[PDB]
Amino acid sequence: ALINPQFPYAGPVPIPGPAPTETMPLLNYRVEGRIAGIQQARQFMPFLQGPHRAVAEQTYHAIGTGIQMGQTFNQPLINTQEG
Amino acid sequence: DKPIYTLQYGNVGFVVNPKTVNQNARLLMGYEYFTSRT
Repeated sequence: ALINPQFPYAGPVPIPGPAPTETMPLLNYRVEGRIAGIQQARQFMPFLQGPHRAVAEQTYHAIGTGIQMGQTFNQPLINTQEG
Repeated sequence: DKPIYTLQYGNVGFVVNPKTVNQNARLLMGYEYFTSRT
């Protein structure tokens, strides 16, 4: 702010002001609020809580069976070298 | 890969069972073989 003498800035907005209204009042709000609809315990989703496999491992079962059977052919006898 | 070798599995033979046999018929045998330290 600058004040300049001799033209000085009025020393106030004075008493000639026009009170325009008495509408100043905010009427307090008084209220009762009830949000009470029956609630049912459940919601349907496509899927909740699953941690789906991105790849599975290979998996398997097992079997064996049979017996011990055989047809054989042997090497001929040979002269013994030494000993 | 598995050469015929008697003494490894008894005598072995090459077999031909002919359907027709003309006069003077015969089998001409050709062999390729190794004969090592033994």
